Amino acid sequence: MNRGALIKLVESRYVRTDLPEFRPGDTVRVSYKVKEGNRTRIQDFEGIVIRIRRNGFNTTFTVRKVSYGVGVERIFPLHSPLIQKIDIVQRGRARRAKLYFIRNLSDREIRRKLRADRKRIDKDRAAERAAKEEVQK
Amino acid sequence: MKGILGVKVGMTRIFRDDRAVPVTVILAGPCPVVQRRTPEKDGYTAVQLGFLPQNPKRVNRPLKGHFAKAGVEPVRILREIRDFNPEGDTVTVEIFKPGERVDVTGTSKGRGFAGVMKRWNFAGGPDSHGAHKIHRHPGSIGNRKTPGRVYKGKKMAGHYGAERVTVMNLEVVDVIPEENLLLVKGAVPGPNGGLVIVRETKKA
Amino acid sequence: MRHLKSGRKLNRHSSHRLALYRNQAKSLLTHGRITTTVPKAKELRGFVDHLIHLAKRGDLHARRLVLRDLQDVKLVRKLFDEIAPRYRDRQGGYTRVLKLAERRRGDGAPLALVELVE
Amino acid sequence: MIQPQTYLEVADNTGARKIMCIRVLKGSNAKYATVGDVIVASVKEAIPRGAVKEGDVVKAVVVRTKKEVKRPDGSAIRFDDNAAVIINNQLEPRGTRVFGPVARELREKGFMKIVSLAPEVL
Amino acid sequence: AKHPVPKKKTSKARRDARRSHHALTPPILVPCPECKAMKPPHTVCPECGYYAGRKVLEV
Amino acid sequence: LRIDTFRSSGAGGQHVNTTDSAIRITHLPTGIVVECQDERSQHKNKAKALSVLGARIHAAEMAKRQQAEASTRR
RNA sequence: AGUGAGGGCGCGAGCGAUAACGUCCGCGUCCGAGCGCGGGAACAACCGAGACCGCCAGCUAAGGCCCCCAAGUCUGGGCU
RNA sequence: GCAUGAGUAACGAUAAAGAGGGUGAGAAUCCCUCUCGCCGUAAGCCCAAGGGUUCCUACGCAAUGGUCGUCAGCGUAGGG
RNA sequence: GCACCUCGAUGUCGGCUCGUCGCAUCCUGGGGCUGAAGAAGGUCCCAAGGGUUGGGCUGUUCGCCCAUUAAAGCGGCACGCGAGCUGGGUUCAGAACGUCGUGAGACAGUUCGGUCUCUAUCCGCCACGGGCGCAGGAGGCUUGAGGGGGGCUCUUCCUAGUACGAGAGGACCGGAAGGGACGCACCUCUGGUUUCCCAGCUGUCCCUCCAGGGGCAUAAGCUGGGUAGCCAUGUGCGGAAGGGAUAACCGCUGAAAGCAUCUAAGCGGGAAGCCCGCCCCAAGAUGAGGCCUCCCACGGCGUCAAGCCGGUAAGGACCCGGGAAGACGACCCGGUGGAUGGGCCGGGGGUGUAAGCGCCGCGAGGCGUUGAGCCGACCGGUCCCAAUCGUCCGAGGUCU
Ligand SMILES: [Mg+2]
Ligand SMILES: [Mg+2]
Ligand SMILES: [Mg+2]
Ligand SMILES: [Mg+2]
Ligand SMILES: [Mg+2]
Ligand SMILES: [Mg+2]
Ligand SMILES: [Mg+2]
Ligand SMILES: [Mg+2]
Ligand SMILES: [Mg+2]
Ligand SMILES: [Mg+2]
Ligand SMILES: [Mg+2]
Ligand SMILES: [Mg+2]
Ligand SMILES: [Mg+2]
Ligand SMILES: [Mg+2]
Ligand SMILES: [Mg+2]
Ligand SMILES: [Mg+2]
Ligand SMILES: [Mg+2]
Ligand SMILES: [Mg+2]
Ligand SMILES: [Mg+2]
Ligand SMILES: [Mg+2]
Ligand SMILES: [Mg+2]
Ligand SMILES: [Mg+2]
Ligand SMILES: [Mg+2]
Ligand SMILES: [Mg+2]
Ligand SMILES: [Mg+2]
Ligand SMILES: [Mg+2]
Ligand SMILES: [Mg+2]
Ligand SMILES: [Mg+2]
Ligand SMILES: [Mg+2]
Ligand SMILES: [Mg+2]
Ligand SMILES: [Mg+2]
Ligand SMILES: [Mg+2]
Ligand SMILES: [Mg+2]
Ligand SMILES: [Mg+2]
Ligand SMILES: [Mg+2]
Ligand SMILES: [Mg+2]
Ligand SMILES: [Mg+2]
Ligand SMILES: [Mg+2]
Ligand SMILES: [Mg+2]
Ligand SMILES: [Mg+2]
Ligand SMILES: [Mg+2]
Ligand SMILES: [Mg+2]
Ligand SMILES: [Mg+2]
Ligand SMILES: [Mg+2]
Ligand SMILES: [Mg+2]
Ligand SMILES: [Mg+2]
Ligand SMILES: [Mg+2]
Ligand SMILES: [Mg+2]
Ligand SMILES: [Mg+2]
Ligand SMILES: [Mg+2]
Ligand SMILES: [Mg+2]
Ligand SMILES: [Mg+2]
Ligand SMILES: [Mg+2]
Ligand SMILES: [Mg+2]
Ligand SMILES: [Mg+2]
Ligand SMILES: [Mg+2]
Ligand SMILES: [Mg+2]
Ligand SMILES: [Mg+2]
Ligand SMILES: [Mg+2]
Ligand SMILES: [Mg+2]
Ligand SMILES: [Mg+2]
Ligand SMILES: [Mg+2]
Ligand SMILES: [Mg+2]
Ligand SMILES: [Mg+2]
Ligand SMILES: [Mg+2]
Ligand SMILES: [Mg+2]
Ligand SMILES: [Mg+2]
Ligand SMILES: [Mg+2]
Ligand SMILES: [Mg+2]
Ligand SMILES: [Mg+2]
Ligand SMILES: [Mg+2]
Ligand SMILES: [Mg+2]
Ligand SMILES: [Mg+2]
Ligand SMILES: [Mg+2]
Ligand SMILES: [Mg+2]
Ligand SMILES: [Mg+2]
Ligand SMILES: [Mg+2]
Ligand SMILES: [Mg+2]
Ligand SMILES: [Mg+2]
Ligand SMILES: [Mg+2]
Ligand SMILES: [Mg+2]
Ligand SMILES: [Mg+2]
Ligand SMILES: [Mg+2]
Ligand SMILES: [Mg+2]
Ligand SMILES: [Mg+2]
Ligand SMILES: [Mg+2]
Ligand SMILES: [Mg+2]
Ligand SMILES: [Mg+2]
Ligand SMILES: [Mg+2]
Ligand SMILES: [Mg+2]
Ligand SMILES: [Mg+2]
Ligand SMILES: [Mg+2]
Ligand SMILES: [Mg+2]
Ligand SMILES: [Mg+2]
Ligand SMILES: [Mg+2]
Ligand SMILES: [Mg+2]
Ligand SMILES: [Mg+2]
Ligand SMILES: [Mg+2]
Ligand SMILES: [Mg+2]
Ligand SMILES: [Mg+2]
Ligand SMILES: [Mg+2]
Ligand SMILES: [Mg+2]
Ligand SMILES: [Mg+2]
Ligand SMILES: [Mg+2]
Ligand SMILES: [Mg+2]
Ligand SMILES: [Mg+2]
Ligand SMILES: [Mg+2]
Ligand SMILES: [Mg+2]
Ligand SMILES: [Mg+2]
Ligand SMILES: [Mg+2]
Ligand SMILES: [Mg+2]
Ligand SMILES: [Mg+2]
Ligand SMILES: [Mg+2]
Ligand SMILES: [Mg+2]
Ligand SMILES: [Mg+2]
Ligand SMILES: [Mg+2]
Ligand SMILES: [Mg+2]
Ligand SMILES: [Mg+2]
Ligand SMILES: [Mg+2]
Ligand SMILES: [Mg+2]
Ligand SMILES: [Mg+2]
Ligand SMILES: [Mg+2]
Ligand SMILES: [Mg+2]
Ligand SMILES: [Mg+2]
Ligand SMILES: [Mg+2]
Ligand SMILES: [Mg+2]
Ligand SMILES: [Mg+2]
Ligand SMILES: [Mg+2]
Ligand SMILES: [Mg+2]
Ligand SMILES: [Mg+2]
Ligand SMILES: [Mg+2]
Ligand SMILES: [Mg+2]
Ligand SMILES: [Mg+2]
Ligand SMILES: [Mg+2]
Ligand SMILES: [Mg+2]
Ligand SMILES: [Mg+2]
Ligand SMILES: [Mg+2]
Ligand SMILES: [Mg+2]
Ligand SMILES: [Mg+2]
Ligand SMILES: [Mg+2]
Ligand SMILES: [Mg+2]
Ligand SMILES: [Mg+2]
Ligand SMILES: [Mg+2]
Ligand SMILES: [Mg+2]
Ligand SMILES: [Mg+2]
Ligand SMILES: [Mg+2]
Ligand SMILES: [Mg+2]
Ligand SMILES: [Mg+2]
Ligand SMILES: [Mg+2]
Ligand SMILES: [Mg+2]
Ligand SMILES: [Mg+2]
Ligand SMILES: [Mg+2]
Ligand SMILES: [Mg+2]
Ligand SMILES: [Mg+2]
Ligand SMILES: [Mg+2]
Ligand SMILES: [Mg+2]
Ligand SMILES: [Mg+2]
Ligand SMILES: [Mg+2]
Ligand SMILES: [Mg+2]
Ligand SMILES: [Mg+2]
Ligand SMILES: [Mg+2]
Ligand SMILES: [Mg+2]
Ligand SMILES: [Mg+2]
Ligand SMILES: [Mg+2]
Ligand SMILES: [Mg+2]
Ligand SMILES: [Mg+2]
Ligand SMILES: [Mg+2]
Ligand SMILES: [Mg+2]
Ligand SMILES: [Mg+2]
Ligand SMILES: [Mg+2]
Ligand SMILES: [Mg+2]
Ligand SMILES: [Mg+2]
Ligand SMILES: [Mg+2]
Ligand SMILES: [Mg+2]
Ligand SMILES: [Mg+2]
Ligand SMILES: [Mg+2]
Ligand SMILES: [Mg+2]
Ligand SMILES: [Mg+2]
Ligand SMILES: [Mg+2]
Ligand SMILES: [Mg+2]
Ligand SMILES: [Mg+2]
Ligand SMILES: [Mg+2]
Ligand SMILES: [Mg+2]
Ligand SMILES: [Mg+2]
Ligand SMILES: [Mg+2]
Ligand SMILES: [Mg+2]
Ligand SMILES: [Mg+2]
Ligand SMILES: [Mg+2]
Ligand SMILES: [Mg+2]
Ligand SMILES: [Mg+2]
Ligand SMILES: [Mg+2]
Ligand SMILES: [Mg+2]
Ligand SMILES: [Mg+2]
Ligand SMILES: [Mg+2]
Ligand SMILES: [Mg+2]
Ligand SMILES: [Mg+2]
Ligand SMILES: [Mg+2]
Ligand SMILES: [Mg+2]
Ligand SMILES: [Mg+2]
Ligand SMILES: [Mg+2]
Ligand SMILES: [Mg+2]
Ligand SMILES: [Mg+2]
Ligand SMILES: [Mg+2]
Ligand SMILES: [Mg+2]
Ligand SMILES: [Mg+2]
Ligand SMILES: [Mg+2]
Ligand SMILES: [Mg+2]
Ligand SMILES: [Mg+2]
Ligand SMILES: [Mg+2]
Ligand SMILES: [Mg+2]
Ligand SMILES: [Mg+2]
Ligand SMILES: [Mg+2]
Ligand SMILES: [Mg+2]
Ligand SMILES: [Mg+2]
Ligand SMILES: [Mg+2]
Ligand SMILES: [Mg+2]
Ligand SMILES: [Mg+2]
Ligand SMILES: [Mg+2]
Ligand SMILES: [Mg+2]
Ligand SMILES: [Mg+2]
Ligand SMILES: [Mg+2]
Ligand SMILES: [Mg+2]
Ligand SMILES: [Mg+2]
Ligand SMILES: [Mg+2]
Ligand SMILES: [Mg+2]
Ligand SMILES: [Mg+2]
Ligand SMILES: [Mg+2]
Ligand SMILES: [Mg+2]
Ligand SMILES: [Mg+2]
Ligand SMILES: [Mg+2]
Ligand SMILES: [Zn+2]
Repeated sequence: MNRGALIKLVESRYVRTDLPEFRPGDTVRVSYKVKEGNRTRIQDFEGIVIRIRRNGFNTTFTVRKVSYGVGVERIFPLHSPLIQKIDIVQRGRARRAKLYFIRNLSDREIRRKLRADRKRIDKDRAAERAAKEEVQK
Repeated sequence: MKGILGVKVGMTRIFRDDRAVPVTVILAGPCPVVQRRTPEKDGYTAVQLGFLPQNPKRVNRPLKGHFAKAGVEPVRILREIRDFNPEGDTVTVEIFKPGERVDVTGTSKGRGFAGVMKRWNFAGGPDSHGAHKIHRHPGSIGNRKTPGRVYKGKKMAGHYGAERVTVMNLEVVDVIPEENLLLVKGAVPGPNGGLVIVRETKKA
Repeated sequence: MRHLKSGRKLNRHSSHRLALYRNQAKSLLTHGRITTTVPKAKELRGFVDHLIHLAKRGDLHARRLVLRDLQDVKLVRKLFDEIAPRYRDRQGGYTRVLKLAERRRGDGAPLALVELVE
Repeated sequence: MIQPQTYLEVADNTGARKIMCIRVLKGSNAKYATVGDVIVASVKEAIPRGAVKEGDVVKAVVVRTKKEVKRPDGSAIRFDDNAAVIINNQLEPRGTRVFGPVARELREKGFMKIVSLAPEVL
Repeated sequence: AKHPVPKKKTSKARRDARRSHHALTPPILVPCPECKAMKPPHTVCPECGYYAGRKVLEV
Repeated sequence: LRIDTFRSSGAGGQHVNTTDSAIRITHLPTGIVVECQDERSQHKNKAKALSVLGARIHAAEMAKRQQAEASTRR
């Protein structure tokens, strides 16, 4: 009687694999299934990942971005079936796990504090250039 | 009437038709019948159910004999589902379909000795503006020389929770027979690891 | 309530309660065996265990960690050079607590001994 | 999560700028109002020669809130402010432009014009 | 607070009644396997210093 | 006529607090209202409040009848 | 010597509102001092009756006689 | 004089303790050691009032000490 | 009004808190009449189940006003509630205005200020144990007598722009959807806390000079975060359905009284109310109940006592390891034939790249090793440590 495994077992059927790895500070574009009255189209949503709170399948993440003046935060179930894909627009190196403090910074400061994560960018250009010789001949 | 014994294992949420749904999970199966209650013998109708297998090297002699007349290896819990008379020998979680509706009974979590604010949601006094030491206190509890006593059942501080609680009309989200699992939309009283009873609902 | 909370309070505030564990860990590692009230003995049981286990790792990092609580270079050496060897083939449980048959006169406190194993 | 006394940015061009909520119009005694709910409010400050003047008591509908709104798909959404659009008694927008995003709930709650006049629906 | 106070002296009957529960319990005790001296169970014997067969402390 | 009874405001000690000695008579057809918490006796005040209310509805109609006559002449 | 706060009830008057467990007089009565006994569920002053003491004897009063609760589920005759 | 409240309120600053060793009929409370904490324009040091042997030594615990006590501003003697 | 209890003390307004009862009903429910076309309204009858908002002004009760609402009911309970709180008012001593008095002083006139008492004995009330009983002793599982809880309501749409109406408007009946408040439970999500789970920072003192650390700055020095737990702002679910008997009220059949009459015999219908139904307590229900299973026969005396001694039986208690159980008791799990707590290990999760070294820069630092190092509780594993060894109690069944 593993209470835990029993739970993780139930979830397993609903788990995703396809979404790419990311960390706070990274800029990210979530293509999301929405409802326009009748139909269902994809809307993109793109900003800094200010937060990830892990809890296995129940893990989630918050994206912040400004639109037409007003700042907006959106909170996504990481294994939501409404996520069509997730794009890594840009990678940045944050010095902490929760980035709410940028709620109060000028887009100039936000820029100065969140430098581009060269290491993980390099690895990203390294990989994918890596996996390409078999997606060929 | 139909129902099963079980153990609350935990909560998560699943997805269904692109809506999230909170569920608590219950390990129900299986449950061997141990005794039936006839009207000829007992004056009412119900079935005793066994649940969770017991270390025989801990079962005593009166208990062992009741278990013999049944003809089933010992078990840790005996509980009756009233007015349920299972055609079969062992009650399985199979008795529920996704979509059905169930009443669940479990023991609520135990608050111990609880204030009148936690037990009964009294407002208590003001956190400022003059209050001499009555910030969480119950206020007045009566009138004056008439009646000159306190009502029976007056809401007062005392033990809270750790008690029988039944929550009605929970939807069966899903059942997983190969694990004896049960998914119910909503919340079920008591801690995980706790005993629960899942009856067919009484609401029409 | 208190449900599923782990760890004794021992009628001390945080800063004191911690010094208490250290000062008992110092004494225990120093003399090998001490006598204390039973509840202190049960908390200390796990606290000394973890430091000893760190010594079983022997590395500088481990030594610098254990220094934080034991603070004594001399004593720490004894732990690494003499106590940790004794336990290289034993997983946890480097300590044991036995209850005594005598209470304190002045306050009736039940006593117990805590000691390292062989 | 708006309630009486709460200030809100007006997200239209009626000429108001700040209104303070004085009543929420769900129910006999509803505690708070959220996105898609209608509030009665007083105009607390406004630009000259706009339609609405200060001290006007008006109806409005909440289009953005600092308190995050939950969604059936398990998502949630939150803004940096509390905004509303002034509307007439038929619940139609008294302005002609709305500013900033509005929450997709408006669609469902009914307010169709507001959603069109919006720059972005989130 | 307005200083609550006993309205009547407690009767000897009622006083002693309250103390119906005040009675002490004899210490529970067991014989040591070694020295057969009485002692409290689960404690190391104070008479011979043995517990669980081993000599734990020296008496 | 609607008459309201209630506790007076200010001096009186024990008695002023436990005694609805204040009067408010509201003359319904005109909405004209008087109040009187002058004396300790409730009907001493109802008497006064009935006296003033009288003079005030009379004086109010006299003035109406005045600027009718006074303006029909104009 | 004590008394010089009386009170209730019936009746006759004044005051009062042909109110008051109201107030003030007059005639009487009882409580006061008979908060001793029976009745009126309980109840100073209403009904019965003025307790020297004893009785495991008797008759009556008021009030009662179906059970609590002593004595008629009595006898005629009506009504509801 | 002795009860009741009652083995109840309280044990007088929330600066804080722990272990080892010793002494002793007896040790959470006395001594020694190590560790920890607190004050440091004091919670350290020196005058003046006032107090009048409380000072040092040895022996001692009935009472005094809000518990304990082998300890003490306590008791006895000696000295100063 | 009277002056009957209380002056060897019955604390006096409003507020707050907690209510509970009345029904002369404010709303919701059922009705009759209507100057009831419909929609609405008026008036009366039944009905106390539940409900009966938030603000501005004033000490205010009252009252006016704003914004809503199904409604914003009225009364009793020492105008309920100060050994429950407040103390704005009132009702001491200070001081002032107006005012009266030669004056001292005075004012149902006003103004500023003005000590509200740690310990509950009995009854009552909320919780929790101990004893005994329940004629053999047990381990389980139950029956529900009798109680308690709960009981609100709106809007939209379909029926249907239909019946009705000149039009404007606009239904009954039946069906659907979304709300407000309140209740119970829960922690998956959202959102808090999370006194040492991780990191950064200032000053100072210390270890060991550098590095690295430790104390103190709170009873966390500060800050940025934060698992489990406890939580609401978060999630689920609830009120019902239905059965029965009725209220006002509407009827059938029907005399007395050839006719008529809901009634005198007899029958039908009919409320958010009543009894059920739902949830919870529950056999001290001394009327102490029921079912399944287990233990056995007395070992000895005692006339009058269905008694006693005292080993055992089924079992139980003690002690110990613990526990989303808990003030203590109680309750639940486990005690080596064992995973119960501790350590160790793994998983989850938090923090966010340890120390050490190498490289770059005069340097503060930076880059790499590196998602590193550390790592409470959650989900599991592991006999390394600790639940050693033991002790006590408990039938042998009264009579027709
Ligand atoms: Mg669609
Ligand atoms: Mg987070
Ligand atoms: Mg941005
Ligand atoms: Mg710029
Ligand atoms: Mg990096
Ligand atoms: Mg990529
Ligand atoms: Mg069935
Ligand atoms: Mg089976
Ligand atoms: Mg079976
Ligand atoms: Mg078989
Ligand atoms: Mg079988
Ligand atoms: Mg069969
Ligand atoms: Mg079956
Ligand atoms: Mg608890
Ligand atoms: Mg309440
Ligand atoms: Mg109170
Ligand atoms: Mg009474
Ligand atoms: Mg009550
Ligand atoms: Mg209480
Ligand atoms: Mg409880
Ligand atoms: Mg409760
Ligand atoms: Mg329940
Ligand atoms: Mg199966
Ligand atoms: Mg649940
Ligand atoms: Mg049905
Ligand atoms: Mg508690
Ligand atoms: Mg607490
Ligand atoms: Mg303490
Ligand atoms: Mg303390
Ligand atoms: Mg303490
Ligand atoms: Mg030693
Ligand atoms: Mg460490
Ligand atoms: Mg060293
Ligand atoms: Mg070894
Ligand atoms: Mg409204
Ligand atoms: Mg609420
Ligand atoms: Mg949701
Ligand atoms: Mg309007
Ligand atoms: Mg939406
Ligand atoms: Mg548009
Ligand atoms: Mg006695
Ligand atoms: Mg006891
Ligand atoms: Mg032995
Ligand atoms: Mg002994
Ligand atoms: Mg009035
Ligand atoms: Mg006043
Ligand atoms: Mg009065
Ligand atoms: Mg009066
Ligand atoms: Mg009066
Ligand atoms: Mg006057
Ligand atoms: Mg004389
Ligand atoms: Mg004379
Ligand atoms: Mg005289
Ligand atoms: Mg007199
Ligand atoms: Mg006389
Ligand atoms: Mg007379
Ligand atoms: Mg009379
Ligand atoms: Mg008379
Ligand atoms: Mg007359
Ligand atoms: Mg008359
Ligand atoms: Mg008369
Ligand atoms: Mg009369
Ligand atoms: Mg009259
Ligand atoms: Mg009279
Ligand atoms: Mg008279
Ligand atoms: Mg006379
Ligand atoms: Mg008499
Ligand atoms: Mg006489
Ligand atoms: Mg008398
Ligand atoms: Mg008499
Ligand atoms: Mg009599
Ligand atoms: Mg009478
Ligand atoms: Mg009398
Ligand atoms: Mg009389
Ligand atoms: Mg009498
Ligand atoms: Mg008399
Ligand atoms: Mg008589
Ligand atoms: Mg007569
Ligand atoms: Mg005679
Ligand atoms: Mg006779
Ligand atoms: Mg006579
Ligand atoms: Mg007679
Ligand atoms: Mg009779
Ligand atoms: Mg009699
Ligand atoms: Mg008789
Ligand atoms: Mg005494
Ligand atoms: Mg005493
Ligand atoms: Mg004691
Ligand atoms: Mg004590
Ligand atoms: Mg106490
Ligand atoms: Mg005291
Ligand atoms: Mg004291
Ligand atoms: Mg105490
Ligand atoms: Mg020693
Ligand atoms: Mg000392
Ligand atoms: Mg130090
Ligand atoms: Mg020091
Ligand atoms: Mg200094
Ligand atoms: Mg100074
Ligand atoms: Mg100082
Ligand atoms: Mg000095
Ligand atoms: Mg001197
Ligand atoms: Mg002196
Ligand atoms: Mg002396
Ligand atoms: Mg001495
Ligand atoms: Mg001597
Ligand atoms: Mg002494
Ligand atoms: Mg002594
Ligand atoms: Mg003292
Ligand atoms: Mg001396
Ligand atoms: Mg001598
Ligand atoms: Mg000298
Ligand atoms: Mg008189
Ligand atoms: Mg009299
Ligand atoms: Mg007062
Ligand atoms: Mg209020
Ligand atoms: Mg009230
Ligand atoms: Mg009504
Ligand atoms: Mg009505
Ligand atoms: Mg009507
Ligand atoms: Mg009409
Ligand atoms: Mg009328
Ligand atoms: Mg009602
Ligand atoms: Mg009621
Ligand atoms: Mg009501
Ligand atoms: Mg209000
Ligand atoms: Mg107000
Ligand atoms: Mg005010
Ligand atoms: Mg007023
Ligand atoms: Mg008001
Ligand atoms: Mg209205
Ligand atoms: Mg209002
Ligand atoms: Mg009331
Ligand atoms: Mg009143
Ligand atoms: Mg009142
Ligand atoms: Mg009154
Ligand atoms: Mg009242
Ligand atoms: Mg009050
Ligand atoms: Mg008070
Ligand atoms: Mg008050
Ligand atoms: Mg007061
Ligand atoms: Mg004032
Ligand atoms: Mg005053
Ligand atoms: Mg006063
Ligand atoms: Mg003054
Ligand atoms: Mg004054
Ligand atoms: Mg004069
Ligand atoms: Mg003058
Ligand atoms: Mg006045
Ligand atoms: Mg005046
Ligand atoms: Mg002042
Ligand atoms: Mg004041
Ligand atoms: Mg004062
Ligand atoms: Mg004071
Ligand atoms: Mg009493
Ligand atoms: Mg309790
Ligand atoms: Mg308790
Ligand atoms: Mg209980
Ligand atoms: Mg009991
Ligand atoms: Mg006991
Ligand atoms: Mg018996
Ligand atoms: Mg049971
Ligand atoms: Mg029942
Ligand atoms: Mg019942
Ligand atoms: Mg009921
Ligand atoms: Mg009820
Ligand atoms: Mg009720
Ligand atoms: Mg509504
Ligand atoms: Mg319609
Ligand atoms: Mg439909
Ligand atoms: Mg239509
Ligand atoms: Mg039309
Ligand atoms: Mg139309
Ligand atoms: Mg037409
Ligand atoms: Mg349908
Ligand atoms: Mg309908
Ligand atoms: Mg519907
Ligand atoms: Mg939330
Ligand atoms: Mg959270
Ligand atoms: Mg520093
Ligand atoms: Mg530092
Ligand atoms: Mg350094
Ligand atoms: Mg140190
Ligand atoms: Mg320090
Ligand atoms: Mg710190
Ligand atoms: Mg952070
Ligand atoms: Mg935080
Ligand atoms: Mg922190
Ligand atoms: Mg936080
Ligand atoms: Mg947490
Ligand atoms: Mg809300
Ligand atoms: Mg809820
Ligand atoms: Mg609901
Ligand atoms: Mg009837
Ligand atoms: Mg006929
Ligand atoms: Mg006929
Ligand atoms: Mg007929
Ligand atoms: Mg009928
Ligand atoms: Mg009939
Ligand atoms: Mg019938
Ligand atoms: Mg019928
Ligand atoms: Mg009928
Ligand atoms: Mg019916
Ligand atoms: Mg009904
Ligand atoms: Mg009723
Ligand atoms: Mg109950
Ligand atoms: Mg039961
Ligand atoms: Mg039950
Ligand atoms: Mg039972
Ligand atoms: Mg019992
Ligand atoms: Mg039974
Ligand atoms: Mg025996
Ligand atoms: Mg325990
Ligand atoms: Mg235990
Ligand atoms: Mg406990
Ligand atoms: Mg373990
Ligand atoms: Mg194993
Ligand atoms: Mg771990
Ligand atoms: Mg891992
Ligand atoms: Mg991580
Ligand atoms: Mg570090
Ligand atoms: Mg490094
Ligand atoms: Mg990590
Ligand atoms: Mg990690
Ligand atoms: Mg820890
Ligand atoms: Mg072991
Ligand atoms: Mg062991
Ligand atoms: Mg054992
Ligand atoms: Mg024996
Ligand atoms: Mg016999
Ligand atoms: Zn021994």
